[PDB]
Amino acid sequence: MKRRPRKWKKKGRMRWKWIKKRIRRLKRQRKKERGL
Amino acid sequence: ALPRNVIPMPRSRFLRVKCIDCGNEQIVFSHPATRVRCNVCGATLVEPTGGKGIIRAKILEVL
Amino acid sequence: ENVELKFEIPVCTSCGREITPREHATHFVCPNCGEAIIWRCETCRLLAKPYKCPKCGWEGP
Amino acid sequence: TLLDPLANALSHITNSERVGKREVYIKPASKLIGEVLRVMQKYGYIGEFEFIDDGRAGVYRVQLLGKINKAGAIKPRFPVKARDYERWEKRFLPAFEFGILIVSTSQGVMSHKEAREKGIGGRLIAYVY
Amino acid sequence: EYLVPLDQYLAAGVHIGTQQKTKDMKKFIYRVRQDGLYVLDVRKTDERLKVAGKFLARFDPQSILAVSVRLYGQKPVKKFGEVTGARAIPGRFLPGTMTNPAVKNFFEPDVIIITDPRADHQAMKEAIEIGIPIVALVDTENLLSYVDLAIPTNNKGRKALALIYWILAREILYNRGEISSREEFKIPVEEFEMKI
Amino acid sequence: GDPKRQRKKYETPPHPWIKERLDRERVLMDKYELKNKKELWKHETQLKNFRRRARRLLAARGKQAEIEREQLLARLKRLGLLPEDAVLD
Amino acid sequence: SQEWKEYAKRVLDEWQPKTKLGMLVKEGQITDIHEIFRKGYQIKEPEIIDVLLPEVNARENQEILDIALTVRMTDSGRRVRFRVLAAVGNRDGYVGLGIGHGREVGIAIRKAINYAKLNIIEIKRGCGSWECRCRRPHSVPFTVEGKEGSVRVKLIPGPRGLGLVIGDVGKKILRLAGIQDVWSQTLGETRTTVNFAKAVFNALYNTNKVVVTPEMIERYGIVVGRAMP
Amino acid sequence: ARMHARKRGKSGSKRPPRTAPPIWLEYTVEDIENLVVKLRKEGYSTAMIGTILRDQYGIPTVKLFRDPDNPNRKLTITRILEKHGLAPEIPEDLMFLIKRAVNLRKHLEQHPKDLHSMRGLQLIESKIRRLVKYYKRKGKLPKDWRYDPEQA
RNA sequence: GGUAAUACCGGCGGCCCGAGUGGUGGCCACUAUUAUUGGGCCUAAAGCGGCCGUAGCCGGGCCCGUAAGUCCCUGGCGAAA
RNA sequence: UCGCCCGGUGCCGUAGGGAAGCCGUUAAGCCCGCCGCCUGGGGAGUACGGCCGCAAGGCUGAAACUUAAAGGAAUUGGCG
Ligand SMILES: [Mg+2]
Ligand SMILES: [Mg+2]
Ligand SMILES: [Mg+2]
Ligand SMILES: [Mg+2]
Ligand SMILES: [Zn+2]
Ligand SMILES: [Zn+2]
Ligand SMILES: [Zn+2]
Ligand SMILES: [Zn+2]
Repeated sequence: MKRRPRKWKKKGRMRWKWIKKRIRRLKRQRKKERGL
Repeated sequence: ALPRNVIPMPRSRFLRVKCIDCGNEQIVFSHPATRVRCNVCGATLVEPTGGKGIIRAKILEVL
Repeated sequence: ENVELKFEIPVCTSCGREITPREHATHFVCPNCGEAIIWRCETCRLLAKPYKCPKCGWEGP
Repeated sequence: TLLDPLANALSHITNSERVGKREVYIKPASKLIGEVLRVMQKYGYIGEFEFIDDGRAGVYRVQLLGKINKAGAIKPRFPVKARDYERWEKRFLPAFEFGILIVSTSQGVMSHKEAREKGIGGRLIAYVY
Repeated sequence: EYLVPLDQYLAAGVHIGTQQKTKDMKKFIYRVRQDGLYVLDVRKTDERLKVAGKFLARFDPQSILAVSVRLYGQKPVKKFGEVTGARAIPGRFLPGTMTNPAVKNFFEPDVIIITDPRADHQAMKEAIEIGIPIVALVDTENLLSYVDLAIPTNNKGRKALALIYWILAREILYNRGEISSREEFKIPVEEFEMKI
Repeated sequence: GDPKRQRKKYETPPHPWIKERLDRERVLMDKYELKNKKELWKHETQLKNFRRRARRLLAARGKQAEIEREQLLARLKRLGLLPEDAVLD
Repeated sequence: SQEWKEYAKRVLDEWQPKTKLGMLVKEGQITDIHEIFRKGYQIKEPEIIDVLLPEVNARENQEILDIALTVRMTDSGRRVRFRVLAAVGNRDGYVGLGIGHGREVGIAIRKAINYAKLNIIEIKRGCGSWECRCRRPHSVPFTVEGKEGSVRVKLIPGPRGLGLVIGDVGKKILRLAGIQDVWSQTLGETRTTVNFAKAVFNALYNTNKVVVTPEMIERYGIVVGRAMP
Repeated sequence: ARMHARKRGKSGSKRPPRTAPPIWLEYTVEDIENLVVKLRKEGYSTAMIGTILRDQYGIPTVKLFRDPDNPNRKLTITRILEKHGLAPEIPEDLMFLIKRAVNLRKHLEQHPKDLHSMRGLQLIESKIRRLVKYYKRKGKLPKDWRYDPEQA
């Protein structure tokens, strides 16, 4: 997914393993719900 | 003086071994890669082992 | 200011490189002779380089 | 692999003399290397040198005097016109005649100070000061 | 030649070294025992003791240092200090003796004698900072870094540290006119060594 | 491209509020009673151009560089700023 | 040039010397500034310099480069400290730079000025530029460079009349040493004045590590220390 | 370093600098040419002819004598063989490499999951092609020749 | 800047340029923040997960030729402003 | 068991380099080569397009706008 290790640093954010999983769900909804 | 790193020189010699059951005189190598046998009779003179051979005759010189 | 060779600068007796104002050099009279003064720069003292007196032949540390 | 036997020599010389050595061995010995030693000698930077043959391209023994600050190779080997020397002398050397700049002119190898007397140019190969 | 007979250098153990080498000491080593323990030269210990004696007899006698932090080389430091006019500091060399003028023990020498450059490295550093020659007793394991005159000698045993300082203290007398001949030094060697 | 523009014959200071320079120029203006500052920088430039000319004829060598060298002395002493014995340096 | 020659006589009498160099200077064996340097001595009394270079304390051979105040934390507040950076030198060949600390601005300046004298060095001057080829001690005789911290400094010779075109603090240091013309090239962060100052100091010291033949001297004008006061 | 691995390694043979044959030799040039030709007809590789001359007959390398028919060149084993017509029909470097990549190619036909051996095959073929490019360039190999593995 | 403002708004002093002096937009230097001269890539931005190879750039020592690159001298040119 | 030469694998360490932590002939040193990537923090590895995969997914990859810091190596304390 071409990610950058600056974001696994957790200081003022949430975890990135869990932002990935949430971007993937939207990239799905834009695909099925008439992504054609 | 004159380090080995410039003009390298070997560590192995040419011998002038002399046979046992043949009397013949020859020249051989000290670190052979084969089985040096006599040039008339056929008995071995040196044997190949790793680094330096283990000769089996009488030496006359180191040449 | 009366420049008749007002001074000269000392040089190391092994390499010939003159000595900077504040380094850990040394000088002393030649052992075994007593007639020559011997200089050693900091870098020839640190890696122990041999010297030899310019008058007799006595050598090294 | 090996690409330049002259650069290796000049870096070896300036690395050795910086720690106090009094002899070096320039192993792969061209005659360009010998020709540049010849002009490093006439200006008083090295002592005496000899060519020793070893069956494979020969070696060079040279004695140092602790009289050089820096030596190196001008690599891309630019060309120079006979009236454009100062532009390069202001780039490599530290004052208006401090040291030599070695030039591969069409009449041999020489320092730029003797090229300006004949008025010729050529390729720059190295510099010593 | 041979300030003492060879059977007396060897009897002390001046020549016994250690199981560690160094490229600096490579000219003072002599061979290797099959045990793996190096042996020093003795002709060189002699020919260096003479030079060290006639070099030290050129300073004003109240401006010498003998130092030792080991325990076996402390009584030979005081006797050497008393026979010549030199000064001696046995025990711990507390720092700032040559650098701090705010201390009661301030003293600036002209040379300094070091028994072991490894155990006595504080005084070695303080001597580098001041620019005075250094005369040291080197063993097979030490480096010659900053040493200006070396003396190859087993500098650890108890009977060898007394034979070195004895010879050095005698030869200093013979070179400044305090003595006529070498056999006019009537002080037995046992007075130098530390008692068991 | 574009045609010729007429240019200014003086130069302003790089920073306008350096104290050790306002202090140095406040003296030359009361001693000679010049009207404004732009009247003072013009003379500084008249001098800096001479100086920058002598720096180029000093490294240079050739046939006409010689001719340009001794036209600088000739005028520079026709103007009373040098004596009759002065060399380029 | 006398007002600083009765100062020497006054100090040379009520000063009881405690090291060897002080003894030598008091007994008239050492009598010039130029012969305490290239020998490996140690300089621990500031009065070796008030007697051999008296005009070093002339209030126009002194300079205060910066004043800072710094802090350390504790369960009862903030413990504050000063830091002065000072340099001294006669404008002929000799310069020194020191720092010194305290709790007040006055004590800190005193220590700065004091330590500046003990960290003194002598340099070389000349003229090595391509444009001006005079032979006069007004600039640096050749290109030299020095470094400190994260600052890299290079100094290049320049022609006679051009100012000292270097940063804001380099002028003080270079002008106390006797230079008057230079060019410059810098890298690193030049806004930490301690490291920038110590880089310029290191360059002026490195002036005397370059090997030179006796023919270069009567081509660049190289003088060491005073050059005809 | 090595071509494919990167270990250094330094083992090799270190020769003395010398121009003329040694004094204790007694084999003249023709007595050595006959020796060189006698052994090839026992089926000996041009590398293993020199080993035997050096070990048993006591001849240090044959590159000490000049070429009898030519003062420029020096004598080499391959230049003796081509004098009699016995020299190989393909450079034997290439032949050894090609022959070693033919019984590895029938091992890899019964063990097709031996994935660590089939990398050595790719590396051998890389070497074969590196050599064919050079030989074609120097005219030792006719230009209508290609390494086709399905033959031999 | 929170009822004790050298920082806002007026008075009176002072400073910089001066027939000018300020405001908004654009390009260059500042910037070694585009790096041929002349930057970076362990922890700050940044070494492909690893290896094989086609084009291209870089290539060991000596001897004899050629004169394309390169260097010096000389004729015809590169309008005026 | 001891000594030496060559190649691998570890540690303490001179000169030197670095902002330091620390690297130091198994370089992060001084040189000669070739290729890949970097240009304040977010928006964003997103939208739109293309090529692969049976799908899950891989590879390529901007701008409107918004912000004055975001990052690194080490100090004195307070705290668990
Ligand atoms: Mg950068
Ligand atoms: Mg990173
Ligand atoms: Mg070539
Ligand atoms: Mg025109
Ligand atoms: Zn037999
Ligand atoms: Zn020296
Ligand atoms: Zn002597
Ligand atoms: Zn000048």
